[PDB]
Formats: sequence, structure tokens, C-alpha cells
Amino acid sequence: AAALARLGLRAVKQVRVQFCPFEKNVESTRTFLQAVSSEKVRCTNLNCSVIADVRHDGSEPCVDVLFGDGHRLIMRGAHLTAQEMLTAFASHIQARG
Amino acid sequence: FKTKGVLKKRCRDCYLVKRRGRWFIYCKTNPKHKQRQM
Amino acid sequence: HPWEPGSSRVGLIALKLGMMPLWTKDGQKHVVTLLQVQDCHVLKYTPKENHNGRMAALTVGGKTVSHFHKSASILEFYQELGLPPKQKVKIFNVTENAVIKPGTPLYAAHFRPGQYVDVTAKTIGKGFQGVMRRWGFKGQPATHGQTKTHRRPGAISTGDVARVWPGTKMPGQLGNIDRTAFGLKVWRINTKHNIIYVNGSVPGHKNCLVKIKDSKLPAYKDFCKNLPFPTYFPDGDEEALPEDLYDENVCQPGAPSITFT
Amino acid sequence: SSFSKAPQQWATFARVWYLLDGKMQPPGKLAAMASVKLQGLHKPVYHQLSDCGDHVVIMNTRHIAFSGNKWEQKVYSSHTGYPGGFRQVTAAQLHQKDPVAIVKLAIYGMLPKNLHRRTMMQRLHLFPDEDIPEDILKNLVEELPQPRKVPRRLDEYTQEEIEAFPRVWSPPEDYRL
Amino acid sequence: TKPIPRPDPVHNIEETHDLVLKTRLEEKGEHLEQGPMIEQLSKMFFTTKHRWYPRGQYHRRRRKPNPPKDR
Amino acid sequence: FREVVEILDGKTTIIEGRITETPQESPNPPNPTGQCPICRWNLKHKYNYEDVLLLSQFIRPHGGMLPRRITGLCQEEHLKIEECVKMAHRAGLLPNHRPKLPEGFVPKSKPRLNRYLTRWSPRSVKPIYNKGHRWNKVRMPVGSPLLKDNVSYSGRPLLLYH
RNA sequence: AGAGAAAUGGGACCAACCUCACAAACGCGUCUCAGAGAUAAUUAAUGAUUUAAUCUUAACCUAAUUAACUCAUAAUAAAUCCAGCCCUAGAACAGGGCACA
RNA sequence: GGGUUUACGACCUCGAUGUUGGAUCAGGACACCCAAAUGGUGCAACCGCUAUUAAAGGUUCGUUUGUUCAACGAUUAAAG
Ligand SMILES: [Mg+2]
Ligand SMILES: [Mg+2]
Ligand SMILES: [Mg+2]
Ligand SMILES: [Mg+2]
Ligand SMILES: [Mg+2]
Ligand SMILES: [Mg+2]
Ligand SMILES: [Mg+2]
Ligand SMILES: [Mg+2]
Ligand SMILES: [Mg+2]
Ligand SMILES: [Mg+2]
Ligand SMILES: [Mg+2]
Ligand SMILES: [Mg+2]
Ligand SMILES: [Mg+2]
Ligand SMILES: [Mg+2]
Ligand SMILES: [Mg+2]
Ligand SMILES: [Mg+2]
Ligand SMILES: [Mg+2]
Ligand SMILES: [Mg+2]
Ligand SMILES: [Mg+2]
Ligand SMILES: [Mg+2]
Ligand SMILES: [Mg+2]
Ligand SMILES: [Zn+2]
Ligand SMILES: [Zn+2]
Repeated sequence: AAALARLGLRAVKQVRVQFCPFEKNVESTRTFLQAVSSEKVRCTNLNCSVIADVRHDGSEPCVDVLFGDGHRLIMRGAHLTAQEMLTAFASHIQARG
Repeated sequence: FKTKGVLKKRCRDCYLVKRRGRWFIYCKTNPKHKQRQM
Repeated sequence: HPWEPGSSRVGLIALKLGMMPLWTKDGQKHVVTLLQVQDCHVLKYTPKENHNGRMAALTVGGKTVSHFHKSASILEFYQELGLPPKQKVKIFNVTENAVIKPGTPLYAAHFRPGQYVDVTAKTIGKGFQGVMRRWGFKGQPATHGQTKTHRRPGAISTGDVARVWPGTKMPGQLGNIDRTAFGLKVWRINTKHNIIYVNGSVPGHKNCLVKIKDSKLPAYKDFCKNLPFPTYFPDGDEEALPEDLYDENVCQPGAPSITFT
Repeated sequence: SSFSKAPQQWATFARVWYLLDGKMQPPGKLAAMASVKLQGLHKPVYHQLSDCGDHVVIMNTRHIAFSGNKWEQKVYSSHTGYPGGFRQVTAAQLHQKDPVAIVKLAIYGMLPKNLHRRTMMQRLHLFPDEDIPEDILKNLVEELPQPRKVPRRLDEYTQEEIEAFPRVWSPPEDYRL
Repeated sequence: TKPIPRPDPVHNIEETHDLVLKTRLEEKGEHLEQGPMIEQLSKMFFTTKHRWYPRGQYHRRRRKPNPPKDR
Repeated sequence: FREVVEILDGKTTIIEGRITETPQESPNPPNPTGQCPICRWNLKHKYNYEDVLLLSQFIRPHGGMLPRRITGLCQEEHLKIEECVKMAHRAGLLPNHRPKLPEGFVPKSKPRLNRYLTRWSPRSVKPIYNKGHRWNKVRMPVGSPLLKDNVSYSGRPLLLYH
């Protein structure tokens, strides 16, 4: 979470993580959710909206990040590592932001 | 840079790297902590 | 063949007449040397693969000499060529695109006013001279007590070496060696008498043969573009050049006596 | 066996031309057999006073191979005699300047330290690549074996042998290469 | 085995006079200096130039005129 | 094997994970009682820098080493295999395990010097100018010292310094 | 970063002055002086062992990079006539001339 | 770690290894003065201080003292 805290996340509008807690590949998804919902990310910018969608029969975790460059980053993370998702999101928002 | 025979970190930000056949204590916070094993 | 950026041109073999002054339009005064191109003929042509593997070689002969003092082989070569024997025979390394048929004469109009050249010749051989005149070593004082040491070189080596090093400067032959001066600018080109005015000192005594070539300095490597690439052919243009080709800064003999403003 | 004296002597002390490939070969192991064949220590009729010597043609000299980091550690120091003319050329720089010089100096060192060294060196022929004139090629008799077995690359192995070589470990599917 | 090569070509034969054509290939000669001769001999026999030089009286006197022979 | 696929569709990046099929271990190991892979396949003190088929089982397509926690090897053999992989890469084996750069493959350089059994890096060793005398000799190291316990069919010890 | 000027030293020559009662010698006088590679120390690009980072006694290509040191380039680089007479060529020996006059 | 001053022992020479300073000639080493590329500074810039790599080239002219040294005058990029 320190990476997203020091990267200046002021340039994001909405981050939603849609998942189902009763699946078998939600570890990295919930890790990413906590890393983006940490207190430092919140204190970096207060205008952002963090949403955690919880379902039971979706069976497909996903992350949608809409930011004001007219950009929509969609990551269907079902087998990717939480660290890989975090570093990819960081590189993308640092390249376009 | 300081050429020494025994390198040692001076703060928690110095990292030891093996380069050019020697050891180098590199510090980004305090640049005066740059040490090189002779 | 057309001119190329990585191409070179053949040189000449002239006769050093003497020295003269030459005033520039800015009021300055330079010293020129007169080189007379008496007879320049391409004797033989050696191919690139047969000479160096990188550049072809052209053989150039100097002025005319007598048949009654050359050997059988040289006279046979000149008989098969159809030309009288030459005194000095030199080799010029040129590219494979600037080759000329052997037996072709060359003229001092080969160069144009404003250019840099190189000059090679044997300097004035002063014979077996002392070290003070050869290398410039300082001598000992004259009369403060020195006995038979007014011009000795002194110590020649050290003690523990128990010998002298091969590069030790010592009295020996001085002067008779092929030396080359680079980057000499040419001012005036006389077409009638085939005289070239080369700036600066030219190594070699007067009335001697001198090998002139294009300046191989890196600052003047691509200056052969506006000049005639193969050589100066007086029959190709069907036009006679002026008597004296002056540079853009040489104060010509006929001048309005320029004054500053 | 029942030859005349002159042809028997000629066949006994005849000279032989050998071939030696130096591609991916150590200069030491090359110069070993090179000096052996030069001195003639492969003939039971060898003697010091006799001039029994054979010619060796070493090809693919530029493609020589040094073991270890000698390419950057080993130096070849020469001196022109003049003061300050003491040059120390790295092995790589010397090989880049002249590809023959490496194996030439190796053989010149492995040969004995007598006057016959120049004589038996004049019988040596070293070529950087496989560009041998015909008058030299038509002299070869046989080719000596390579002293070092050249190891295969990964793409040089056949797929049947690749599948014959068993898999040691079972990688998990969740990992990313 | 491989067959025996046999090369036979006398290009000096002229249709005008065979008596002259026979001598055209026999009157060939060449004379060089000591240096070039020694160099060519060394290049031919794959030796150095130090062997082809002659020797002195002190060594040419001490050679045994009638050396023993075995067999 | 897991692969990260990225799709660019109108300022919208789609990053997805794709799992492919990976080959499994051979069915019959010669010594199933060993815990370590090499120690149970009885390849201990058997592999070398020449054995490419064994070293190529666990290396990233870009020549990288595979982590020990995922491989499963004992520490000593892992270090030995790392040394062997470094030596093979320096020697010139594994040609298909280099990163593809179409911009850098065009400007060819001086030819790669043929080397093998190299210990250090080609760009980190200074040439010996003193070279020492017979009693004090600066020995030139060749090969890794970790492989001194290989089986010697000739019986002579391996010259680690020459 | 861009223009010039000078000195030292390497190598040369008398158009003028200076030494100068030989036609030459000489400085105090005049002319010229260079392209490429490589690096040691030190920076950054990608990247694993250590799924992050990290200039790498981890590979593959990377780039600004001390002087040396080599190489482009230049100098010599047409062999078997030499009695005699000259030479800005020379101790002797060598070398260049003796046809325009 | 080096053998640059003094001393230590007297191993080589006392049927001879001629002894300090200067003139000429310098060769070599780097434990680098300048010139070249850098790191760190209580480095704001000019001046500075130290460390690394680098030896192709240089390291002045005078008064006094026989002086090596030593003080002073004028400079240089420096007077190792
Ligand atoms: Mg003279
Ligand atoms: Mg005087
Ligand atoms: Mg007296
Ligand atoms: Mg007296
Ligand atoms: Mg006197
Ligand atoms: Mg001695
Ligand atoms: Mg000068
Ligand atoms: Mg005078
Ligand atoms: Mg990474
Ligand atoms: Mg960083
Ligand atoms: Mg060269
Ligand atoms: Mg003569
Ligand atoms: Mg002493
Ligand atoms: Mg003592
Ligand atoms: Mg004694
Ligand atoms: Mg005594
Ligand atoms: Mg005595
Ligand atoms: Mg010196
Ligand atoms: Mg140093
Ligand atoms: Mg400096
Ligand atoms: Mg010096
Ligand atoms: Zn620090
Ligand atoms: Zn194990």
C-alpha cells in the first residue's frame, strides 16, 4: 500500500472491486482490495470513491478503475498475483495520469 | 565515495550491492555513506 | 569515373625553383615556394590487389634525364613505354575509381587556386653532424674551466642499466631523409610555365624533385569535389585557362594599391 | 619390406602433413599435439640430431576458445627495446589484432628452447579460417582428432532425445515464467 | 586407391623448326643474388636462411674425408 | 504456466491471466526416497556446465533463475545449479533464452569470444600485469569451486586454478 | 557552447632582416602539427536468483564516458651500366647528374 | 606493506667500488603538482578539503650560502 500512497493517487475517480467471498481464488483479490483501501491511500486523496461489490454466484472477480483522463482500466484478476495486479495498476496510472 | 577494507551500513537505507567485482554500500538518503570495498 | 566522397586523387612530381613573397589583401605577407611541373608522366599502374589490397597505386616519373647513364632494365622499361627516362620515380596511393592509363602527361593545372596539399622530399642533407646541431642538446659553459667538453653530449645513460638504450640521441647522419610537410596551402597557379605557389617552407633544396599530393589531413579530406577528379585534361574543355590562376585573397600583381576604409 | 636402400630411407624419413581443426578448441591442448607432431615425438625413429619433423596445418584459428576468464586476464607482454616501449596487450586485444598470434605464441612456447625451434616453426602453417590454397590442401595426409569434445547447444539436441531425457521436477501451474 | 596421374604437355613445340622447339624448352635459365637465392631455397625446403650459408676453412678442414659406413 | 495478456481497446486496458498446460514429472524416478529433486533422481555430482537438458528444466525464458521455494532443490545443489547456469550462459549455450530486441540485434558488434568453464564475469576482471613468480604465482581460476565434489572417473582432482 | 591569439616541443627553409669580404651555412627570422576504436573510476535503461526494487565475480543488447595503446592515413617501397668530370650528396664507402645550353 | 634519512651486522671488494654539490643527458616507479574523467562536502558561485582512475608531456627565472636543504622577489596550469 506504500507504493500507492507515495505514487500520488489524487488522479483517480472511482475504484471498484467486484468479488464473491465464497470462491477459491479470492486471496489476491482481497489483498488488492485492502492495499487500495488502506488508510494511506484514503489520506492521499479524499475525492476518490472506493467500492467493494460482494456477490455469491458471480464466480469472476474483477477490478474497474475509472480515472479522469477518460480512462477505464479493467483487470479480471482471477489467477493473477495481488502484487502483479498492484504493480500493473501502478505502472498504468503512472504512465497515464 | 570512501574506499574501505570493511564496509558497514550507517543508516537503515544503505544497501550493499556487488558490482565491478567489489562490494558497494550505496545510500540514497545520505550520499556521504557511499562506501567501496578495496 | 564520377567523383566519390571516399575517393583520392593522384599527385605530381615538381621541381623546387625558389622562394618568393606574396602579399594578401588584408595587408599580411606570406612566403610562397615555386614548384615547377616540368614533366609528370604516369609510367605504370599497379592494381589494388597487386599493390596493397585496399588502394591502387600509380607510378609517376619526374623530369627528363639522359639515356647514357641508365641501366638495361630501366631503359628497356622506358622503351616499351615510349617515354624518355625520368629522374625520380614515386608511387601514389589512389582509389580504384581515379585510375589513369599509363603514359599520360600531367600539368600543373591539376590543382586550383585555394587548396591544401602535402609535400614530400629529401631535406638538405647536412652529413654527419654533432649532437648540438642534430638533436639540439645544450653544451657546457665555454670558459669556466671546461676542458675538451664545449660540445660533448655528456652522460648517455645511467649506471645500473650498464648499457645505452636504443632510443638514445647521438651524433649521426643528419638531413638526408624523406620528410613530409602537411597542410600547405596553394595560392597561385601559373599555367604557361607550369608553376605552383605553395605556402610555407618546402622540405628540400632548390632545383630538387618534390612529390606533391593532396592533403591527407582530416580537415581537408573532402575538398576534391570541385577539382577535376581524374586529372586536368586541357583537351576536354577546349578552353585555355588564364595565365595565372590567383586565389580569392592573393593581391595580384596588377592591383589598384588597395587602401583600408 | 624388401626395398632398395634409397627408397627405404626416403620412406623412413619422409615428412607428413597433418590437419588440425581449432574451432572451439583450447590453445594449450592444440599446441600440445602441435609441438608433438613438430618435434616428431610420434615416430619411433625420432632422434635429436636427426631432422625428423612433420608439418601441421591448423585451421579455424580465429574461432579458438580459451577456458575460463583468461580472455580478459591473460596478457602478452612484448618490448620494442626502446625506453617506454613496453607494451602489455590483453589476450582478447591480441586475438582481435592478429588471430594467428595466440596459437603461434602458444606453440612457440611449447616447443623446446633450442635453435631447432625456428626450423620446426618454419614447417608450421596457421590459417584464421577455412581458406587454404590448393597447393597446401593437396599436401594433407590425415587429420588429427580434436583434443576437446565440443559440447552441444540446446537447439542442437534432437526432440526425441529431449523427450527421452526425463523431467526432474513438476512445476505448478499457478506460477508465471 | 586412386589412379596414377600423368601430365604430358610440351607447349614449346613450334610447327616451324622442331630442332629449335626442342631447345626452346631446354635453354631456360635464371641467376639471382645470394640473398634471394637463399630465401627461395628456404621457402622451397621449409627451412631457415641460416643453413644455406657456406662455412669456413676451420670447419671444412676438420671434416672426416672417409667416414665409416654401416650395413 | 500462467501468462499475463494485455489488450488495448480504446483507452481501455484489459489485463487477464491465462493458465496453460505444463508437463509433469516422469512416472518412475530411480530413487523415490530422496526429498530433493536432483538428490532423488541420483544426479548429484553428475551434472555439469555441459549438461544443458538438465539445466534447461528450471530457467525463465529470459535466462533468469527459478526461485528455490518453487523449485524444491536443496540449498547446496541450488547454488551449484545457479553456478552452472551462469557458466553456460557465459560459454554461449542456451541460445533461445535471450530477450528479443529487434532494435539492438541490427547493430552487430565484435564477434563473441569463444569461452567455456568461466568463473567470473567478462566485464569485471582486470588483467594480471605482474603475473607473479613460481613461488608466488597469481593463479587464473577456471570453473566453479562448488563442483569440486563431482565424481572423477580419472581419479585426479579438478584443477580449479590454472 | 561559440570565435580567435600565443608558447613549448616534433619536423622543416632562407622571400625579407640579422651573422654574412664563398654562390652556402645560420636565428634573433618563416612554415605545418591530425580521424576511429578501446577503456580504468563513476552514472543511468530492462531484469531474476530475492515473481517488488536492484548498473549485472545473472545472462542479452544498451548508452556520456581519463590518459595511454593500436588502427585508419602518410614516408621508403622501378634490383644486376657504372671508366672519368660535377653536385645544394658525402669521413671512406654510398646517392643524384653529365642531350638540348 | 615500502626500504627514501639516522643507526644496527661487517657478507662483496683496502695487489684501489675515486668521495658532496652544479653543467649535459635523462630512464623508471606513483605514495599524482598541473593538465583529463568523476564521488562526497559544515560544496550557494570564484576560491577551497579529501577520495577514486589515469604516468603519453611538463614541472621557471634570480640574491645569499660550496651547499642538498633554507628565506625572500617576480611569474606560471604547476615550480611533486
Ligand atoms: Mg650535403
Ligand atoms: Mg652554449
Ligand atoms: Mg683548469
Ligand atoms: Mg686539463
Ligand atoms: Mg677550450
Ligand atoms: Mg646488465
Ligand atoms: Mg616549430
Ligand atoms: Mg652568424
Ligand atoms: Mg521486477
Ligand atoms: Mg531506483
Ligand atoms: Mg598502420
Ligand atoms: Mg651513380
Ligand atoms: Mg638503497
Ligand atoms: Mg637492523
Ligand atoms: Mg666479491
Ligand atoms: Mg679499499
Ligand atoms: Mg684488480
Ligand atoms: Mg625521465
Ligand atoms: Mg594510482
Ligand atoms: Mg587536475
Ligand atoms: Mg612523467
Ligand atoms: Zn545511509
Ligand atoms: Zn537435494
